[PDB]
Amino acid sequence: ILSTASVLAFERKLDPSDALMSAGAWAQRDASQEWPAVTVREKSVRGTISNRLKTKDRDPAKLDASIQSPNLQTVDVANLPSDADTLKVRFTLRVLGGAGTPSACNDAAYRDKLLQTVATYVNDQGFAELARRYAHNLANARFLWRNRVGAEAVEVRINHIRQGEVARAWRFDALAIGLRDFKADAELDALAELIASGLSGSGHVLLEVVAFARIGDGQEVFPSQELILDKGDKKGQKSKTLYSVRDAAAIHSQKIGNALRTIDTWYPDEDGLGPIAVEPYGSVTSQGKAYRQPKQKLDFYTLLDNWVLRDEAPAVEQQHYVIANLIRGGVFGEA
Amino acid sequence: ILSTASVLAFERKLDPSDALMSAGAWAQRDASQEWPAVTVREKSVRGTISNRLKTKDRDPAKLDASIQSPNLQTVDVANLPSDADTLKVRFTLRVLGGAGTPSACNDAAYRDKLLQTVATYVNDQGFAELARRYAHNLANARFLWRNRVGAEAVEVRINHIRQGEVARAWRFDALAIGLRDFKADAELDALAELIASGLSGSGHVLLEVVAFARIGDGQEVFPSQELILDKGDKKGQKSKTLYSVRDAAAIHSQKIGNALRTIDTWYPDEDGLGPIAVEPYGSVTSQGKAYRQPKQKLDFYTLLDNWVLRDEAPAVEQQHYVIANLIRGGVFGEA
Amino acid sequence: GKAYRQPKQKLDFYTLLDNWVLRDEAPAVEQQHYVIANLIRGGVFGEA
Amino acid sequence: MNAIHIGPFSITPAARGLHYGGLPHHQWTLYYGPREMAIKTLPDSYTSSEVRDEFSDIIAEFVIDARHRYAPDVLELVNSDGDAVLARVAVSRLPEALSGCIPDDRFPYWLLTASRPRLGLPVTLNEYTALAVELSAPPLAWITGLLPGEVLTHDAEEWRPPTSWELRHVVGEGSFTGVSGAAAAALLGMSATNFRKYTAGDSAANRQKISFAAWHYLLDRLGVKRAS
Amino acid sequence: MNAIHIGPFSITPAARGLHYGGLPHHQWTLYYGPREMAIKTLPDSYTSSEVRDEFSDIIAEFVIDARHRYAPDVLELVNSDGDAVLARVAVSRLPEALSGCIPDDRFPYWLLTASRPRLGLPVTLNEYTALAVELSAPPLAWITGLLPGEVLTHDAEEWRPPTSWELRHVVGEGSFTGVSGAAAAALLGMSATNFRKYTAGDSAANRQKISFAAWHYLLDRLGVKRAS
DNA sequence: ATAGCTCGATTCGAGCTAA
DNA sequence: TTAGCTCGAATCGAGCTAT
Repeated sequence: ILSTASVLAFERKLDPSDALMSAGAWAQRDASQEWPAVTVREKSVRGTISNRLKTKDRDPAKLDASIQSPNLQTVDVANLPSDADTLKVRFTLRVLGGAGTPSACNDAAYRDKLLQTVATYVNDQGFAELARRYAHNLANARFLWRNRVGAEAVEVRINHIRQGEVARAWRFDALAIGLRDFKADAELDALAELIASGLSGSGHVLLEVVAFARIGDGQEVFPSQELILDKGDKKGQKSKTLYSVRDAAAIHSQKIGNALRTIDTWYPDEDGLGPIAVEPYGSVTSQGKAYRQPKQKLDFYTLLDNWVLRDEAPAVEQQHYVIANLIRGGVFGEA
Repeated sequence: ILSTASVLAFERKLDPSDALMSAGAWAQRDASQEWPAVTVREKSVRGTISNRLKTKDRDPAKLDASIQSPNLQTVDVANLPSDADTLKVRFTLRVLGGAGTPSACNDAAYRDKLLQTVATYVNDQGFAELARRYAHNLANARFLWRNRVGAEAVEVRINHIRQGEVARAWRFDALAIGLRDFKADAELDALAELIASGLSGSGHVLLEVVAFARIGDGQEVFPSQELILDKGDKKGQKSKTLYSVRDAAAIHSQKIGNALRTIDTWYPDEDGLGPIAVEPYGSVTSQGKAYRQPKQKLDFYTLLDNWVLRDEAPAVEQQHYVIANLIRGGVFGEA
Repeated sequence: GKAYRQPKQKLDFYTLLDNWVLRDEAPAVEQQHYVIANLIRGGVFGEA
Repeated sequence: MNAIHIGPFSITPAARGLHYGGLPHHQWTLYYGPREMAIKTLPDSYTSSEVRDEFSDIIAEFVIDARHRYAPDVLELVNSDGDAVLARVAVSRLPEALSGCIPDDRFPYWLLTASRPRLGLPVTLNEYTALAVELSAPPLAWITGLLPGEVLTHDAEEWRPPTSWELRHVVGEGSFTGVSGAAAAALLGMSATNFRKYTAGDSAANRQKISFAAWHYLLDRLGVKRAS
Repeated sequence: MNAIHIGPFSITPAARGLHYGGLPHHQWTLYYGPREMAIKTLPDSYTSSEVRDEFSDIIAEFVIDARHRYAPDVLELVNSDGDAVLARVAVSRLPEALSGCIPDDRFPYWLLTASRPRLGLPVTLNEYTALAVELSAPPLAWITGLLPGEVLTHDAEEWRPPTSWELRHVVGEGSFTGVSGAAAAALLGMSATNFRKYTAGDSAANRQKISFAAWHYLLDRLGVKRAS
């Protein structure tokens, strides 16, 4: 009857590293190899009562008493130097290949059927649309999450590191290439073919991606935020902790991977939001909602079950979504 | 009637050490003795639910509430430095003699018959094919389990250590020697002869195995993982722990032994699925399938019983499998 | 150490925003200037 | 001696014994299906009751952790202020109209989740009564978290009959419901021998697989699913 | 011609005929089991779907009367005065602790009956929702008045399997629920060919009886009983 | 959707043992 | 209450039909 496998673990393609933040001045970014790193430091914040009150704390005496005892805490803060207006963020990306092959599979017949399904996809249309959209999210600085919202000029440089050396160099204007449209461009097409060769398994590709953002002198930059155990004293609370590896502000690799993953424009709801990350049940953390609900028969699992088990191939857009979710990887199958 | 003895404890031949894993740059890998160790650090991860729902969680409001309350974890993560692109993994291997001799037994007659059977095996065909296959799982960096999947270039260096100094050095291109075929090669033949002399008990063999791989600049490396006690909160859950010896990321010695143990290409299914580690009942945990089922007459216990008790010698491949199980050791015997 | 625009006199940011958006009761132009300034400063508005 | 079966659990002894002190001993290991839970070295002079009492605490903490892990999510009926809880209902699933909500004064009654980011909608007492009637959770709804989703589905084409081990979660005296097999057969209007044929071990020739309607009516009558 | 069977109804023709006017004519007799409701003389030129339409209004009146005379008892939730009805729920059985009551001020919520000698019980909202969940009535609970009390009982020793005619009340194209035999079989997770053996009549070869669990689960799924 | 069939396999009840 | 077991009888699924 060819039921689905209980264990369907997949390994991820498109492996990014931690993205390190350094700082410097515009028009000296061609010699940015020795730019000083952005350092996460401590500052003190004093806050008032600015949250909603539950109809019992709205008493004027209680509210004023809460004012007389403000919350004192220290926060991890990352800022550019006062003589530097450009933020440099550098990471390396490795594209593996072999997306349809699971890392663990209970059923051999289901494994073979899934391999035939993915091979039929690649033979019909290869990793060309998906790689083009991944190259688009590389060209624009979407991995530069909050450091791009107010940057005046953003430039992304992507190199192909073959034997430890730049075999091919790309330079992009990350603001001309927006965060909404997946258009066509010759350099975008070349990077798309490179990522396609990586995803197909034709050759080994390693991409060094460097983004420069002209934000301003001494302006705040935004690395990834860590978890606080919340055990110390209230005055030295450490309400905000920033991610660094060796005294250098950094962005988590999975955040970079999530920003590169933002290629899903095929979800049933409208195009007002634009692309979203290719996740099962189309989850967006900021909106707190799930596009591609399982009730709407457009999530990853129902589409994969219809495509593989019972040969109901969906539309080519949903096929792109399914293959991008297999590239994304995850612990599929019933636990 | 020569019944089977009630304890058959066997000591492990091919005893490896914990493989310590460190980082550096290619073409300085000859002077890699002072490379800094890869350290195990912690990062914070946030994600939404991407697993299959129980058909009870398919209600849209539950999914939206789970997205609005995402799970928070801190994980041990091992990375190369942002200035290093090569990972060096080093372990020492000991090849011991006296494979057929058990460490514990209840029956003098059974142990005499077993020793005679192993002796007539070694006389008819010594440890030549088995050591040939072992040399391969060392010449290909199969002990670099997930550190080999997308590595651009992998090489291994095996040094024969006699009186604490290198007696003979081997250098192999680990990507040239595949993970599937046991071909013939002169340096591989010499290493196989050395391992055969170690297994035969005719000499002391200690090998220093060093592997270098182009994972990438700052990319993630994969040491061995520990258990999670789950005795903490659900936000700082510590969902993943990695293995370290003295602050250097490391791989368990049993994982290395399994990696070198992957020589079984004689199971009744097709060998096009690849070699398997020699085990009783041919178990693969990732695939959840038992090759060499006891229902078929090709498992280790029935083969050992037929060969020894009633002199039903199997095919030379199946007796290679039996002697490989005797080399790997194990608590055999009934209870 | 005191709070002008108490929630009791219905001139705080939250009541004005709720009346303007939900009930469509637009406040005075000064009060909506204050509300938009509160939107400019940012915040973690919205309790459970 | 012999293996002790307590619902889904099994206490199997080691085949070979040992001597601790001057007295013979065997190691008794506790299982939950294939999951080994604990091992204890116990004297050979213990009876089955003492061996069971040795693992009763581990079984009890397993039961407590299973009740707290798979407890049904709770909906709360609040007033316009959103502070005072007027009624609490535990539901098997949430209403599909739940969105991010803070109660207003435009509506007197609001139904909200007990989860910290609260989801809700304005509700009347008639609508709240209807939702509580058609969404409530049975008192033993936590046992469904210990069962796979392919035995608890109402879709007959996606349904699989439960195994003997999955039956013993709810049918035995050492099970999580605490009813006997004869009581379970009386609930289904079935002979006790026919129902024992359902929970027969693998070392048996007469084994029967329970049907869709019988299994789901058993779950209804046991208070596990579809009982509100 | 042929005897038209519409669920529990059966329009059988007269064996002899007559000539009213000049056209051929036959006497068609509506039946509710062994009960005769109407005789209507009709031509032979009418099709079966037109005699069905001719007899449809009497069947509709019968269904209206059956739904009205077997409507479940309605409970009313009122304030501390008894004038305003905050919520009403139809129940299959009354609460155990009802006594003759007039609401007063010492309790804010009162659960009174809809019958004019109003029995009542002081409740809070949580206990009111518990009672509503426990005691609620399914939407098609009025069909239980047309069924014997020994086929609806939950006691297995006093339970009698429904006949084919009593089964046509709840399954069939012209049944009181309107669900087909295939849909009923899909609800029970069985084949339609086996359910047709349940609904088979006058064919003594291969006719089966429904079981306790299957019958009560079917009544659960159709919305007739056990849907509190 | 109604109405009914055959045929081999599975279930079912009421005896029984076994503890 | 657990844990089974025959033995004939009724039921179950999946093939076909008919109307």
